[PDB]
Amino acid sequence: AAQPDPCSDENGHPRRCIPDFVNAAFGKDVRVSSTCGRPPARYCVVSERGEERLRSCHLCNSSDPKKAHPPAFLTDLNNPHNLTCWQSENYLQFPHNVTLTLSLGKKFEVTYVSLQFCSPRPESMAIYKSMDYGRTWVPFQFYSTQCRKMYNRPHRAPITKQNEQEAVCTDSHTDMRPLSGGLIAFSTLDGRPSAHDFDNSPVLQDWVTATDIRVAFSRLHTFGDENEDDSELARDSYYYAVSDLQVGGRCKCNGHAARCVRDRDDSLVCDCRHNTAGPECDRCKPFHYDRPWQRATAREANECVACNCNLHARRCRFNMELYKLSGRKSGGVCLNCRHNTAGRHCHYCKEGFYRDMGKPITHRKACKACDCHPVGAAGKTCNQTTGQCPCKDGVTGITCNRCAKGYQQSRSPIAPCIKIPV
Amino acid sequence: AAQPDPCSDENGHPRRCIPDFVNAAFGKDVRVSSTCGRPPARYCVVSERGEERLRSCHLCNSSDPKKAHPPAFLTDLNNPHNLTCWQSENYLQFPHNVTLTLSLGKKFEVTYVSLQFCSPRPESMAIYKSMDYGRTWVPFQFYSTQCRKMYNRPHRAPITKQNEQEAVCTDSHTDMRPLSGGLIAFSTLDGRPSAHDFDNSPVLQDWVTATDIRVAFSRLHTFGDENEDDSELARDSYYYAVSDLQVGGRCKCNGHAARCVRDRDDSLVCDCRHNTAGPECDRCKPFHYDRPWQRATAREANECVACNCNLHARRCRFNMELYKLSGRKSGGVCLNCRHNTAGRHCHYCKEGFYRDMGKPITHRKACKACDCHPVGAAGKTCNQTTGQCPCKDGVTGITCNRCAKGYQQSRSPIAPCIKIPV
Ligand SMILES: *[C@@H]1O[C@H](CO)[C@@H](O[C@@H]2O[C@H](CO)[C@@H](O[C@@H]3O[C@H](CO[C@H]4O[C@H](CO)[C@@H](O)[C@H](O)[C@@H]4O)[C@@H](O)[C@H](O[C@H]4O[C@H](CO)[C@@H](O)[C@H](O)[C@@H]4O)[C@@H]3O)[C@H](O)[C@H]2NC(C)=O)[C@H](O)[C@H]1NC(C)=O
Ligand SMILES: *[C@@H]1O[C@H](CO)[C@@H](O[C@@H]2O[C@H](CO)[C@@H](O[C@@H]3O[C@H](CO[C@H]4O[C@H](CO)[C@@H](O)[C@H](O)[C@@H]4O)[C@@H](O)[C@H](O[C@H]4O[C@H](CO)[C@@H](O)[C@H](O)[C@@H]4O)[C@@H]3O)[C@H](O)[C@H]2NC(C)=O)[C@H](O)[C@H]1NC(C)=O
Ligand SMILES: *[C@@H]1O[C@H](CO)[C@@H](O[C@@H]2O[C@H](CO)[C@@H](O)[C@H](O)[C@H]2NC(C)=O)[C@H](O)[C@H]1NC(C)=O
Ligand SMILES: *[C@@H]1O[C@H](CO)[C@@H](O[C@@H]2O[C@H](CO)[C@@H](O)[C@H](O)[C@H]2NC(C)=O)[C@H](O)[C@H]1NC(C)=O
Ligand SMILES: *[C@@H]1O[C@H](CO)[C@@H](O)[C@H](O)[C@H]1NC(C)=O
Ligand SMILES: *[C@@H]1O[C@H](CO)[C@@H](O)[C@H](O)[C@H]1NC(C)=O
Ligand SMILES: [Ca+2]
Ligand SMILES: [Ca+2]
Ligand SMILES: [Cl-]
Ligand SMILES: [Cl-]
Repeated sequence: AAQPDPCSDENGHPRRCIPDFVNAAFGKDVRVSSTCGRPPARYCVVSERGEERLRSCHLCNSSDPKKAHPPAFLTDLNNPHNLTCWQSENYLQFPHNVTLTLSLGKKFEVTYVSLQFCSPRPESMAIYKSMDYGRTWVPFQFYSTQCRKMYNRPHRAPITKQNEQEAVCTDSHTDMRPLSGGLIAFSTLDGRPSAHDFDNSPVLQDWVTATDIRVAFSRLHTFGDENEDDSELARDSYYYAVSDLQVGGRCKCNGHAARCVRDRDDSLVCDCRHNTAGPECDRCKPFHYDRPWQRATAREANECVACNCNLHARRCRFNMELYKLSGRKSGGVCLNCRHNTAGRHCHYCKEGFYRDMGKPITHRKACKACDCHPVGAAGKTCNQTTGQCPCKDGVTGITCNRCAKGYQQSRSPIAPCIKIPV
Repeated sequence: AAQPDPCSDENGHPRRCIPDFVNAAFGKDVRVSSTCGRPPARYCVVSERGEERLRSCHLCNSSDPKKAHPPAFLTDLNNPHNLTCWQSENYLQFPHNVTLTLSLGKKFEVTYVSLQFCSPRPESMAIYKSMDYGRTWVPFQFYSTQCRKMYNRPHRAPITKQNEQEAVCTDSHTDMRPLSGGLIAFSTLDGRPSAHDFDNSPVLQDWVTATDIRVAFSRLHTFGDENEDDSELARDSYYYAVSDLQVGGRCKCNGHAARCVRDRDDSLVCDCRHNTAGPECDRCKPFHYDRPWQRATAREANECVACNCNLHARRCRFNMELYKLSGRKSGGVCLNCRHNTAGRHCHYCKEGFYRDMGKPITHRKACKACDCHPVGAAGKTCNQTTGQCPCKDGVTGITCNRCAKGYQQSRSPIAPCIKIPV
C-alpha cells in the first residue's frame, strides 16, 4: 500500500529484495509420532522444590479439549501465563524417537529453530532438515550428554573453514536445568566462520536452506534417583511436552523477490522479479539470456538481462565464451533472425538485401531487396550497408538505372551508356 | 623486289593500294560469232584513191596460218608495220551482229575500250558490259549514223547528273573515215560530270565496273555507190576486220590491294590487305568488325579494324548504334567472353569473381574467384573490382579471414571477433 517497490530503485533500477523474516512454523500443522490422550490416561508432573516430591497428576484426554494436548498447540500463538502444549504419549520406553516434523513446502533459508518445553528438556535430541520436500533428511544440530555414544559425534566439535557445514553436538541445553519453561534454540549460523559475509558464502547459503524440519527426542532426563538404572520400565512422568515451536527464517528467492505467495494448487512460491523465474527465482526468464543467472547481493541486484535482437528474433541463447570475451557484459545470441536480417543481434541485412536507412534497424522491413537493374548493373547482389549495385561504365543510380552525365543511352543490353566523344 | 609495301606507310600504317593499270584484254582469248576461212574463201579490199577502184583480193584460209585471221590476232602484241587481224566471215547479210566477247573473270574497273580496224569502221556498233560473269549484259556505248533508228537512242544525248550512268550514242567514229587503220575509243568517263572526283563517286564506280565486255557490229559502211539500196545481196568486201582490241583498266579491289593474282582453280582475285576479304576486298575479315567496311580513298585507307576483347573472345559483332554513338570510332562487341569475364570487351569480371590486379586484363586468369571466408564474411559475393568481401564486425582481410586489431577471436561461427573492452 504505502510501501514502494522494494525490488526496484526510486529510479526504477533493480535492487535486491528479500521476503520478510518469519517464524515459518506459525499456524502450521506439525506432524508428530506420539501424542497423549488416546486412550485417555493419567500423567504426573514431578516437582523438585527443597527435598519434597509433589507428584501432581492430571488426565490427558484427547477427546476433551480442556484436557487435550494436540500437536496444534505447538504453533498456536503462544501467550505465556496461559500456555498450551502438545505432549507425547506417556511411559516412553527406551530407546525411542518422538518426532515433530514441520513441512514448509518451499525452500526457506532458516536462521534458527527453537522450542519451549512444558516438561523438562530431553537429555538427548536432534534436529534435522530436508532440502528435498522430505525425501531425504540431514542432521542440523545435536543435543546430548553423550554425544559420542548416543549420536556417534564428537562432543562440541570445533567448526573449521574445512567443514563449516557440520552438524555439531553439545550439552548446552543441560546448563541450569529447570523442569519447566526450558528453552532450546539452534541458530544455524552461530559459530560458523563465514557467517559475517553470508551474503557471499554459498556454503552457508546451502547449509541454511531447507524445505522441512524434524526434531527428534531420544532420551528423557532420568529422575526418581535412578539409583538402580535397572529400572527399565517407565512411569507416568515419562513424557515430553512442548508449548511452542518456532522456525525462524525467510523464504528462499535469491534476492529476486519481495515475498512468496500461494499459487493455483495452494503452493507457496516466490513472486519472482528481475526477469527471473523458477520457484526460487533460480533461473532467468525466457529471452533474457544476456548474461548468466546470479543471486542478488547488497550491492549488485544481478537482474536477468534481455538479449537484443532488434525485434527480429523470438528466441535467444547465452554464450559464455562471448560473455567472457566481452568482459562479462553480454553473451546473448539471437536465433533465426526473421525479416531477412542476419548476425548476432539480427543487426544487418542478409546478402540479397540491404539496409533501408531512414527506417530504423528495429523496423520490420529495415532490410530492402537488391533490385539491381538487369541491364544497368554488372551483377545481382548489392552492397548490404549502402544498397549500391555494381554499375556498368556510364551508369549511375543506386540500382544502376540511368546513364551518367557525359553519357548517352544506347539500346544495347550489353553497353547501355556511351560517352559523348570529343 | 625493290618496291616497298604499297598498302602500308613507311611507318607500317595503312594506305590505299590499287592494282596496276593494264590492258586487261592483252593475251586473252576473245570469243567471236564469226571468223573467215572455214571454208577457205576469197575476200577483196576495195581502194578509194582518186577515181579508181583497186579491188585487191586475197584468200582467207583458216587452215593456212599465213592466211588465217583468227580471233587470237585481236590481242596478240600489236606491231604496226606488221599488223595482224581477225576478220569476220564475208558476205554479211543485213541485219547482223558480229560479236566479240572478252571475259575477264573478275570485276575490273575500266577506263576505256578501244579498237583498231583493218577494214573500215562499222557504220553501226555497240559496246556492252557484264557485271555478273556474263549472265547479263548492259549497254556501255553506241556508235551509229542513225542512233534513233538503229539502237532506238537519242543521238548524242547530253549527260546529266540525273543519269550520268547513261549509255549514249554518237557518230563521232564517222569523222574523217579512212578505210584502214580506223581507231575507235570509248572512254568510260569522258563527259561525265562527276569524273573529276571519281574517288568519291559510287555511281561512276559502278558504271566503270565490269567482268566481261562485248562489242557488236551491226552495219557495214555502204559502198559501191549503193545508188540502188535495192542491192540486198552482199559481196566479198562485206566483212569487218580488226588488228587490235584493248580494254584499259585495273582490277577492282576497292583500294585494299596492290595486285590481283591467280589462285587454286586458276581464278583471278585481289590479294586483299587492310584486314579485308572477298574477291574485291568488299568486306572485312573475321574478328575485324570494329567499324563498317569502307572503300579506301586517297586520304583515308579505311582498313578493317580488329575489335578488342582482351583475348577473351573468339567472335565479334559490329553494332552501328554503338559506332554512331561513339562518334563513328568503334562499334565492335565481343561474344561469349570466356575466362569468367564479362562486358563489351570482356573487360571486367563476372559476378562470382574479381579482378586479379598485377595480372593484366588480357591474362587468362585475370579474374579470380571470390573465396570469401565462410565465418568471417557476411556474404559469398565480393567486390568485382577490388576482391573485397563483405566483412563482419571485427573482421578484416580481403576474404574477411582475420580479426582486426582491438578484437579477439571467438570460436563462434556467428560472431567470431569480439572487441577488447575498456
Ligand atoms: C474424555 O472426554 C470425553 C468428552 O467429554 C468424555 O466422553 C463422554 O462423551 C459423551 C458424549 O456423547 C458424554 O455422554 C453424556 O452422558 C450421557 C449418559 O447417558 C444418558 O444419555 C442420554 C442423553 O442424551 C439420555 O437420553 C439417556 O437416558 C442416558 O441416561 C450419554 O449417553 C450422552 O451421550 C449422548 O451423545 C450422543 C452424541 O455424542 C447422542 O447422539 C446420544 O443421545 C447420547 O445420549 C451424554 O452426552 C459423556 O458425558 C462424556 N463423559 C464425561 C463428560 O465424563 C469422556 O468421559 C472423557 N473420558 C474420561 C476417561 O474422562
Ligand atoms: C588451205 O591451207 C591448207 C594448208 O596448206 C591446204 O591444205 C592442204 O594440206 C595438205 C596437208 O596434208 C597438203 O597435202 C600435200 O599434198 C599431197 C599430194 O598427194 C601426195 O601425198 C603424199 C605425200 O605425203 C604422196 O605419198 C602421194 O603419192 C600423193 O601423190 C598430200 O597427199 C599430202 O598430204 C599428206 O599429209 C597427211 C597428214 O596431213 C599424211 O598423213 C599423208 O601421207 C598425206 O600424204 C601433202 O601434205 C596440201 O599441200 C595442202 N594444200 C596446199 C598447200 O595447197 C589447202 O590447200 C588450203 N586450201 C586452199 C583452198 O588453198
Ligand atoms: C524415528 O522415527 C523417524 C521417522 O520415521 C525415523 O526417520 C528416519 O531417520 C533416519 C535417521 O535420521 C533416516 O536415515 C531416515 O531417512 C528416516 N526415515 C524416514 C522414513 O523418515 C527415525 O529413523 C526413527 N529413529 C530411529 C532411531 O530409528
Ligand atoms: C547478236 O548476238 C548476241 C550474242 O548471242 C546476242 O546477245 C543478246 O543481246 C541482247 C541485246 O543486247 C541481250 O538482251 C541478250 O542478253 C543477249 N543474249 C545472249 C545469249 O548473250 C544479240 O541479241 C544478237 N543481236 C541481235 C540483234 O539479236
Ligand atoms: C486463558 O485465560 C485464562 C487465564 O486465567 C486461562 O485460565 C484460560 O484457560 C485461557 N483461555 C483460553 C486458552 O481460551
Ligand atoms: C613481220 O615481219 C615482216 C616485215 O616485212 C613481215 O613481212 C612478216 O610477215 C612478219 N612476221 C611475223 C608476223 O612473224
Ligand atoms: Ca502453545
Ligand atoms: Ca593484232
Ligand atoms: Cl528465449
Ligand atoms: Cl568474328
